Amino acid sequence: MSLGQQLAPHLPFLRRYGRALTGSQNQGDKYVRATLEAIVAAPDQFPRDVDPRLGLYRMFQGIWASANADGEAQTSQSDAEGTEAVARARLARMTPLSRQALLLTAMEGFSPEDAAYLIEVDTSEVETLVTEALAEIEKQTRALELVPRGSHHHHHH
Amino acid sequence: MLDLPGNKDKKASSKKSPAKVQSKDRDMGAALRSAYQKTIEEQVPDEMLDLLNKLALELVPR
Repeated sequence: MSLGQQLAPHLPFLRRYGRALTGSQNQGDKYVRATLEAIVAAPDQFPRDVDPRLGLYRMFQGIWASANADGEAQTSQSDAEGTEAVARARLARMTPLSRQALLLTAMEGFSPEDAAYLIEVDTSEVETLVTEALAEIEKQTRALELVPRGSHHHHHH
Repeated sequence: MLDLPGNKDKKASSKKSPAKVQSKDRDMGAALRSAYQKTIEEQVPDEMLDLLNKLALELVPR
């Protein structure tokens, strides 16, 4: 009965990761409310028959992708020290989209086919995005140190 | 001169199988999930569904 019975049980899911996709509570609150107002005139653009959560994420990222495409937004950030800054202070070098593929295949168990529809790529591209994501994880998990060295010489100096 | 069938094949089984999601991304998936599960162990707004109280839940007396 009505959209509310398919909106309310997934309403906070837009902040469940929006809190780390813009790094501001003022941006996260206005994105979810702007996502709904963008459907008050086009409720046919917000289906849920595919999955009860795949439609929620498509409309929320639509407002976010329109914001950084006009300067109304910038790169993400944090305001904590152990629940969102942990996902920044250890991954400050992962590309702006492999981090979305990570929360889409290590936190939701969804297939790579609908995960590819959630970032508008092919199924095989999501497989590559998660392969590079887990490679940067196993390599350091906190980037505590670095060593680009590995060779030397003694006949030119 | 004619011919006839005598064999067949398939490419499906109308069935499904289990999986695993803790041996492909290790405990790192549960680390991120737990940090944001806390984000769901709390209340939710309702002003967004109040935007529907003007197109899918209106009412008038008499």
